Amino acid sequence: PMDECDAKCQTPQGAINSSLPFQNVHPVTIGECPKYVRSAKLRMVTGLRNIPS
Amino acid sequence: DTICIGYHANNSTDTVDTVLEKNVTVTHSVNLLEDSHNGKLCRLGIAPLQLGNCSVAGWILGNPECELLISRESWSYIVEKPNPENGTCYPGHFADYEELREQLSSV
Amino acid sequence: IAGFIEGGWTGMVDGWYGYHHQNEQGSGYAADQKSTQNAINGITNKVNSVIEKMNTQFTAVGKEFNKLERRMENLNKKVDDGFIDIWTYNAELLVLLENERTLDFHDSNVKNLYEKVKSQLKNNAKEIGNGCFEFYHKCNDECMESVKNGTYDYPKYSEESKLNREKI
Amino acid sequence: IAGFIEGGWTGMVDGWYGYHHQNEQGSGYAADQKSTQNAINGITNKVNSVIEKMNTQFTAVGKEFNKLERRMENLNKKVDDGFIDIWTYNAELLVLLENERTLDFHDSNVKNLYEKVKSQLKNNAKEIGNGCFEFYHKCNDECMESVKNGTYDYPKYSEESKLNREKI
Amino acid sequence: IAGFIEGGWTGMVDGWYGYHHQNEQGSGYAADQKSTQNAINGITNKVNSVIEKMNTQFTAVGKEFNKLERRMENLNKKVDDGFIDIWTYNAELLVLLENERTLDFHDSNVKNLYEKVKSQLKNNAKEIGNGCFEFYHKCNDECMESVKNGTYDYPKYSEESKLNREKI
Amino acid sequence: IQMTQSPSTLSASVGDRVTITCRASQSISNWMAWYQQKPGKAPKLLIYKASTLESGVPSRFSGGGSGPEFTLTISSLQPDDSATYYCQQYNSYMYTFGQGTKVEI
Amino acid sequence: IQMTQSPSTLSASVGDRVTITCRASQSISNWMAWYQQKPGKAPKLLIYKASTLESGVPSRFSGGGSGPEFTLTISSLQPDDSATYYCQQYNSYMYTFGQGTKVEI
Amino acid sequence: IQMTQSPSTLSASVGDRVTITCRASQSISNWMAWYQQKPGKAPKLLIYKASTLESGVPSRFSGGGSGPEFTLTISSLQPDDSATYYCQQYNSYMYTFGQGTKVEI
Amino acid sequence: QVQLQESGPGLVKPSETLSLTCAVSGNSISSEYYWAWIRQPPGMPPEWVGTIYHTGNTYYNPSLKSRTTISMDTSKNQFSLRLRSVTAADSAVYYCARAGVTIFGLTLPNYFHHWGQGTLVTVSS
Amino acid sequence: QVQLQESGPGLVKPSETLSLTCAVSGNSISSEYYWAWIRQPPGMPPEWVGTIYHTGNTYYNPSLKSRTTISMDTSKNQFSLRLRSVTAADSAVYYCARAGVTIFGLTLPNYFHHWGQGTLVTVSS
Ligand SMILES: *[C@@H]1O[C@H](CO)[C@@H](O)[C@H](O)[C@H]1NC(C)=O
Ligand SMILES: *[C@@H]1O[C@H](CO)[C@@H](O)[C@H](O)[C@H]1NC(C)=O
Ligand SMILES: *[C@@H]1O[C@H](CO)[C@@H](O)[C@H](O)[C@H]1NC(C)=O
Repeated sequence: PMDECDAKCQTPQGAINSSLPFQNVHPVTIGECPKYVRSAKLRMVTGLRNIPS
Repeated sequence: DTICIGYHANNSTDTVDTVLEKNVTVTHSVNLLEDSHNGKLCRLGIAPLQLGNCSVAGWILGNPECELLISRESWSYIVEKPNPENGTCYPGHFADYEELREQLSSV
Repeated sequence: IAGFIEGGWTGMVDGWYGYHHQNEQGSGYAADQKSTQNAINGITNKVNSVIEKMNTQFTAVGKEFNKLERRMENLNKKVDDGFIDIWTYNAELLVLLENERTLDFHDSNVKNLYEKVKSQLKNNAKEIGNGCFEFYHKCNDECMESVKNGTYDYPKYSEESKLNREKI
Repeated sequence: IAGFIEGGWTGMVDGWYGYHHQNEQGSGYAADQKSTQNAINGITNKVNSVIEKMNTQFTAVGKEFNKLERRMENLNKKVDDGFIDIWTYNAELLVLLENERTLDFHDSNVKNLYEKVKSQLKNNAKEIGNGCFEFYHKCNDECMESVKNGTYDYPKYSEESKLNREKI
Repeated sequence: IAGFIEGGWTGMVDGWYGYHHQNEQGSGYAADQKSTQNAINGITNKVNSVIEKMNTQFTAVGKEFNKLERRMENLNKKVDDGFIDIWTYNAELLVLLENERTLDFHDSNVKNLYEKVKSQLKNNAKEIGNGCFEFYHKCNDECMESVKNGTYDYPKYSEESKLNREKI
Repeated sequence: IQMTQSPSTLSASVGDRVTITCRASQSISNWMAWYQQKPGKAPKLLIYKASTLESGVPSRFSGGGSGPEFTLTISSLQPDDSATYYCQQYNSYMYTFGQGTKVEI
Repeated sequence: IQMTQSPSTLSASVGDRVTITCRASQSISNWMAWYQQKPGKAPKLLIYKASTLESGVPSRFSGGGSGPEFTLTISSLQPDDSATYYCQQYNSYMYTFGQGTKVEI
Repeated sequence: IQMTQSPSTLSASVGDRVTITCRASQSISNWMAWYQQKPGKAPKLLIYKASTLESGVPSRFSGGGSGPEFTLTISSLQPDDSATYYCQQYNSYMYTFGQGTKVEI
Repeated sequence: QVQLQESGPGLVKPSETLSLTCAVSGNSISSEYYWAWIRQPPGMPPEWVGTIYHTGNTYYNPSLKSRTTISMDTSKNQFSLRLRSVTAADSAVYYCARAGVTIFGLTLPNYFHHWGQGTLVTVSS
Repeated sequence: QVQLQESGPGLVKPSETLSLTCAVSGNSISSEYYWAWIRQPPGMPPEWVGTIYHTGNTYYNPSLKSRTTISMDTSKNQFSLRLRSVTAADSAVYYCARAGVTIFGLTLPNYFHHWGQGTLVTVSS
C-alpha cells in the first residue's frame, strides 16, 4: 500500500533506511540506495574480544 | 599491593569473522548490511504514480475503466500491478512500449 | 589481547581498558579514561569513514527489453552481475581485513598501556606474568592514583622498594 | 624476521618456528608446535577467504554486433575494459598488501615466541643478541622440555642461577 | 611516534630517524643512515606500486544517443556512475588505510631503532623516559660513533659502568 | 582541575550569532558538555562529547573545539534562550562545572 | 596425556547416523586423527587435522570439534563399517592413541 | 671503507656495450654514484642512488646492482665518451671515491 | 522514559544528618546506569556530590567524601543520600540525575543526561 | 605409490634382542618423509614405538626409549628396529609406517598416512 512516508531509496517490497553502505533486500531498487551484495551478514567489530572468566 | 592491567568483557555472544579466524566472540559489533524494509511505498521526494488495476498502456491511452486516476500531476516513479488486468482493452501491439515506459517513469 | 593477559574483566564497566588495584584500603576496578576515549574516537572515525564514503546518485537499476533485444538484456545483466560481484567481494574482504585491524588495534592499546605502566615502575615493582605488578613498597590510594594518572614519582619510593627487593 | 634473529634454520624440518638447545646431553632442532599450527590455521583461513569469497554466476562475456551498431560495441568494450582494469588493480594491490601482512604476521609470531620464552627466564638466563639465551644453571632435557612446553619453574633454579649471576 | 618520544626534531635535517649525543666534546644531531634509506626505499616502492599498477587502454567514455534511445542512455549512465562510485570509494578507502599503514611503518622504524640501541647498552646506560639513555661511563666521540654504527663493545665499558651503577 | 568560561555576562539581540568559550586546566579529554539552566529549573544537557547533540535539542546549538579550548555557538538566537550556560567535564572520577554565562536579549 | 573415547562398544542398523566422541587431556592442538582398523589388517587413516578427509576415503565419514572434544560422524552406515575406530593425537614428540570403538550392524 | 673499480683501462669501438663494476667494502647502502670526468674539467654526476639518472644525462648510461656490487652500463657508445668514470659512495659522514676507468675508442 | 523524583525534609537543623531519597520509574537502578546527586547553592554553579553504579560502586566528591554516603535499595528503585554535619553552607537545591551514555556497547559515566526536579534544603532554626 | 614391507623373526626367545626391518619402494627414506614403528598387542590399542627422520633424527616412545633403537640404511631403502630385553608382553603385531604430511611446503609428523602389513612377533619357547 502507498503511504505518505518519506524515504531515499525504494525496493519493490518496501523502502530502505539508506544509512548503511550495503543491502541485500533486493537487486532492483530505485533512488539513491545502498549497494546490493550477495552476503548474509557483514558485521564489523567495534568492541574487543569477549573472553569472560 | 598489586595493580593489574586488563580489558573489558561483558555477557554478549556476538560473533564476527576476521581473516585469520572465524566465529570470534566480540564485545560489540555493527551491522553494515541492511536486510529489512518497512513494507510500504514511501515518497521519493514526491509521491509515486499509483495506477492500481491499470498499466501504463491503459493509463496513457485513457482506459474507460481507469478514469479515476487521471488527475495526478508530476510524480517520482510509477507503481504498477504485477499483472495489470486492465491494459489495452482493444487488442493490439504498442510500438516502442518499453521505451515509453522509460520516458514516463518520472516527469 | 589473549597472550600474557589471558582473561577479560566483567566487573569493569567504565571503559575498555583499565586497572585493578589490591591495597590495604580496598580493591577496585578503575578505568584508564584517556586510552578508552582515544580508542572510541578511533573506532568512531573508522566506522564513519567506512559508512559515509559511499556517496550514491539517483539511479534505477531496472530496465525492460522486448524479445528482439536480448543482446541488450544480456549486456545489462552482465553489467549488474559484475557490479554485484565486485561489491560483494570488496565488502567481504574489507570487513575481514578491518576486523583483523580493529582487533590488532585493541591489542596494541592494551600492550601500550602495559608498557606505559611498566616504564614508571622501573624496579619498584616486579612483573608477575598474568599482566600484573607487585610493588616492593606500600602503594596507598594516592600512590595508585598517581600510577594510573601518569605522574608516579620513582625517587620517592626508590629506596623503600630497593631495600625490599634486596631483602628477597 | 630479519632483525635481531638474522638467520633462518635449514635443519629444523618440523615446523615454521621452534627452538635449538645446546646441552651436555646433546643438541637438537625442536619445534614449537602450538605456534606453527596456529600459523598454519591462520594462513589456511587467509587463503581460503581470498579464494572462496569469489562467487560467480554463469555468464558469457562475448557479444557480436553488426556494422551499424558500433556505439553498442564500444559500450560493451568499455564495460569489459573497465571490469578488467578494476579487477587487475584490485588483485595486484591486494596481493601486495596481503604479502606484507603475512610477512608481518610471521615476524610477530617469531617475536611473540621470543618474548614468551624471555618472560619465563626472568634472570636465570642472559640474552646473547642473536636470539639466544645462556642459562646460569644446568638445564637438562627435563628443564629444556619444560621451557619449550611453557611450565618452566623459576623458583626451582632461582638461587642456583643467582649465585652464577653474581659470580661474574 | 607520539608515545614515549613525544617530540620531533627540527635541527636534524639529514634523515628521518637519527640520534642526538651530549658529550664533553660537543652536541650534535646525527642521523641513522641505514634506517632512513630503508624507509625511503620502502616509501618509494609503495608510491610506485600505487601509481604504476594502473594500466589503462585507449578509451572514449562519451557516447551520444538520440531521443528514442533513452534505455541505452540510462544504461551507459549507470555504467559510468557505477565505475565512478567504485573508483571513488576504493581510492578514498585505500588512501586512508595506506596513510595509517605508513604512519605505523614510521612508528615501527623509530621503535626498532630504539630497541636496537637499547640492546647494545644492556646495563651500561639507564633509560630516562623521553627516549634517551644516560651512560654510566664516559662515551667519547669514538664510543658514540660505535653506538650509532652498531659495533658497541659492552665488555670494554662493562666494569667502568658497573661501578658507577652500583655507586648510586 | 580549573575550568574558566567566558564571557561571564552577555547581552545580544535576536538573530545574533553568539559564542561562549570554555577552557580546561588539563587536556586529558577532548570532550566537554554544555548545560542550559533556566531560572527555577534543573539544567538540561545540550552538547556532550564536545560535539554531539542531545536528543530533543534545537539544531542551532553547536559545539566545537578540542584539547584545552571548546566553544558553544548559537546561530539564530531566540527569545527563550535567556538562561545560564554551563560547561562541564568529567576527567578521572570528578565532574567539574564551569561558571555560567548569562544570556539576555 | 590421557585420551578417552566413547562409547566403547556400539551396535547400529544400516542407515543410522553414528557419532563417536574423543576427549584429550591437554588442548594444545586443535587437531585429531581417526583410524579404521578391520580385524587382521593395519589401520587406515580417515580424518586428519580434526577435519581433513584422507584421499580415497568415502565422503560419509566426517570429523569435527576442537579444543578438548572432537567427534567422528558417519551419516549413511554400510555393512562394511564393522571395524574398530581409533582417535589419535600427536602433541609434542609423542603419539597417543585412544581406545577403540567397535561398531556392529 | 675500500672501493674497488674494475677494469682500470678500457678500449672499445663505437657501438660497443661496455660495463664497469664497482665493489664496496661495507654494504650499509644500496646506493652508489657515477661521475664522468673529461680531461681538464670537473666531474659530472650521471647516476645516483645506484639507479637514478641525473637530469640532462643521455639515456644510454644506466646503473644497476645493490649490496656489495654495482654496475654502470653504456649501450650505444659515442666518440665523446672518452673520459674517466668514478664510482662514489657516502656511508656515514664520509664520501669515498673509487679509482677511475679510462674509456677509449 | 526515565522519571526521577526526590523527597526529603526541606528544613534541617545544623550539625545533624541530612537524608534525601530519589525514586526512579521507567528504569532499573541495580541493572544498567549510574545515579548521582548534584547540588547547587543559590547563585552558584552546580556541584557534583556523588554517584552510585548499578554494581553498587560509590564515588564521592573529594571535598564532601567524608560526610557523604550514597545507598541503594535493591528491592524498589530508590537511592538515598546521607550528608552529615550540615552547616548553613549546605542550604542549596539538590538534584538526582542519571549518568551514563552507551556507545559501542560501553556505558560511560561522563555526563548527566536526565535530571530530577530539585528539592531546596534550607539549614535554619 | 609408496609400498612398505616388514621382515623379521616371528618367534623370539625371552631376554634376547629383537630385530625387524622395513623396506620401502616408491620413495626415498633418506630424502623426504619420516618413518615409524607402531606395535599393537592382541586386543589393545596401537602404540607408537619410534620414528626416524629423513635427516637421521630418531625419537622414541618414552616407555620404550631405553631398549629401542631405530636405524637407517642410506644405501637401499631400509629402516630397522632393534628392541632389546624382550618379555612375553612384547608379543604383538608390528607395523612400519610413513609419517608426514606436506602443507604450505612444510612437512608435519602428526599422523601415519601409509602403513605396512604387520608381522606378528610371538615371545615363547
Ligand atoms: C594528574 O595528571 C594531570 C594531567 O597532567 C596533572 O596535571 C596532575 O598534576 C596530576 N594529578 C594527580 C593528583 O596525580
Ligand atoms: C606440559 O604442558 C602441558 C599443557 O598445559 C601441561 O599439562 C603439562 O603438565 C606439561 N608437562 C610437562 C612434562 O612439561
Ligand atoms: C662500522 O660498521 C661497519 C659496518 O659493519 C664495520 O665494518 C666497521 O668496522 C665499523 N667501524 C667503526 C669505526 O665503528
